Amino acid sequence: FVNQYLCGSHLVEALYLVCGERGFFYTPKT
Amino acid sequence: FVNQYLCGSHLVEALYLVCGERGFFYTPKT
Amino acid sequence: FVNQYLCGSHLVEALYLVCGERGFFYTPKT
Amino acid sequence: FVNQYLCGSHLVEALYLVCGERGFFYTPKT
Amino acid sequence: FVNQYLCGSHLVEALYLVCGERGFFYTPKT
Amino acid sequence: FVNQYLCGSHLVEALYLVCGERGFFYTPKT
Amino acid sequence: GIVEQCCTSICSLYQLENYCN
Amino acid sequence: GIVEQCCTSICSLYQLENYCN
Amino acid sequence: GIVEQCCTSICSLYQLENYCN
Amino acid sequence: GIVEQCCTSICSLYQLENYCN
Amino acid sequence: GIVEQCCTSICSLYQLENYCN
Amino acid sequence: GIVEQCCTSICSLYQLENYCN
Ligand SMILES: Oc1cccc(O)c1
Ligand SMILES: Oc1cccc(O)c1
Ligand SMILES: Oc1cccc(O)c1
Ligand SMILES: Oc1cccc(O)c1
Ligand SMILES: Oc1cccc(O)c1
Ligand SMILES: Oc1cccc(O)c1
Ligand SMILES: [Cl-]
Ligand SMILES: [Cl-]
Ligand SMILES: [Zn+2]
Ligand SMILES: [Zn+2]
Repeated sequence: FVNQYLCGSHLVEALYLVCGERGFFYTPKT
Repeated sequence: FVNQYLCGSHLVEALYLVCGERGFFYTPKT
Repeated sequence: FVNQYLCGSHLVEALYLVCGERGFFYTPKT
Repeated sequence: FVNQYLCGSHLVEALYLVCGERGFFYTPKT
Repeated sequence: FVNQYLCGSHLVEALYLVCGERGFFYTPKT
Repeated sequence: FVNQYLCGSHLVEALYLVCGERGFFYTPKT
Repeated sequence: GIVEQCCTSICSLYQLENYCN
Repeated sequence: GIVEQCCTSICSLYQLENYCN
Repeated sequence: GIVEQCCTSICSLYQLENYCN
Repeated sequence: GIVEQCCTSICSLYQLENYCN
Repeated sequence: GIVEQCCTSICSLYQLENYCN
Repeated sequence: GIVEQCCTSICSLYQLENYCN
């Protein structure tokens, strides 16, 4: 859905900064 | 190296758009 | 409307990766 | 030699805000 | 709460572009 | 190249995340 | 236009490619 | 607040210039 | 999941760290 | 071209306005 | 990995798709 | 200043917090 799609864009950028070298997994829905 | 730190930030935005519903895994080492 | 304007920001960034070397014209409400 | 590619994604964002409802034209070759 | 949050995220990017040289103070409440 | 200017736009997005409700100051010239 | 088609519903990369030059 | 002022109606670049140093 | 927890309310950086590996 | 114009050096808002419709 | 492959040369979206789960 | 401390070397979130109000 658009609002959540746009929100998820900002989430991954935040994950990138928080997680650093550890990396992260992004699974919006499993 | 800041140059590849910034490149990584752009790569995660691109993964988000290409992977879509499948999500992705982000691990800097390899 | 701010919601539509923020959505627009993200569209031009997606146009930028998809379109590549062909580029694009961006026209808002036509 | 990904420097100009990364610069171009920030240009499109700057174009978006400067042009507003005029919209813009973006062509990266010529 | 989240869409004021997302809006502020874009506000800082516009301030970065318009203010240039000058810099800016960002205060969400006040 | 515009390397410092591009770095700065990433810095501002990270300051936005990190500082939250207290906001921040961005003075590019010093 | 692009706004109407895509701020209303999620557009895939294939649909956005239609707006390329 | 910039948030109160620009989060429901679009603030142009030159209104925003007011919040610069 | 992440979207339901953090697109509905703001997650702090500490909440976000829960998804790092 | 724009990248050659503005990726070598920083374009100002006036130079950027050259590309608006 | 992805950084050494895509930060030295531009990866196409074709190329980024190999990293999607 | 901030560009000097963080544009060649990566600054941690820890470090960036010195620039919060
Ligand atoms: O439908 C949309 C809206 C914004 C960005 C995008 O990639 C798709
Ligand atoms: O009114 C607004 C809201 C968010 C970003 C922006 O450039 C303007
Ligand atoms: O809850 C959220 C959503 C998007 C970005 C963020 O930092 C937090
Ligand atoms: O010369 C530039 C390059 C990228 C963004 C911008 O505002 C100016
Ligand atoms: O090769 C790259 C590097 C960064 C972003 C991107 O879309 C492609
Ligand atoms: O050292 C840096 C430079 C730019 C963004 C950031 O989060 C850290
Ligand atoms: Cl948004
Ligand atoms: Cl960059
Ligand atoms: Zn956004
Ligand atoms: Zn960048």
